Amino acid sequence: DGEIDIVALGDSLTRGTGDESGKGYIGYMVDELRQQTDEPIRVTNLAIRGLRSDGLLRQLGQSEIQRQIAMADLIVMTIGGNDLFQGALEWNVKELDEAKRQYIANLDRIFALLRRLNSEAVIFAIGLYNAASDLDDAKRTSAIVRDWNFASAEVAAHYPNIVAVPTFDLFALHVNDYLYSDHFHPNKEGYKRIGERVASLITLT
Repeated sequence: DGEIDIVALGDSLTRGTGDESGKGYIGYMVDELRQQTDEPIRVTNLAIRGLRSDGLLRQLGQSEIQRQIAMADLIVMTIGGNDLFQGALEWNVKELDEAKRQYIANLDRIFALLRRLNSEAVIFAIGLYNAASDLDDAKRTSAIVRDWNFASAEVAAHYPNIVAVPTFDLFALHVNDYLYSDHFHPNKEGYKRIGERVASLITLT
């Protein structure tokens, strides 16, 4: 094809919501990839802001979407944040356990479907951060976020070339310096740190 095809999937973090410019972490990733080669780099961003893990699995069932997954030389995605923060974190442990169980089951089926459509392309599964790390309930939110990130990477470890990229430590110090006005989504600087971390994991040869 003579072209580097990047397919982006998932929720608002992959759409770039909260970034002053429209770049998001994808744009800063492409900026770094263009230091390595003059080969054209094309991005197909299929992210939807309010997407959950069950919607992403259903989205990956569309024939046109599957045709673009099979052409991908590289897959980057963020999913599960909407599974966890559906309405402010739910203070019910029974609802939280069920939401995590559905999310892990959907995530495993998402990874399997992506690998059936594309056995070669590296999948970068980007983890979650704690935006409410400056509130009184920050301790409970850090524990739940880190618990979900662990289960994410455990699911990714069951498939070849699926890299769980963490972002938790990128927002550990002075979190509001890297957050949007909603204190939930990242800002321009927060997405830049995510995109530069993902790009440094990509080496074209």
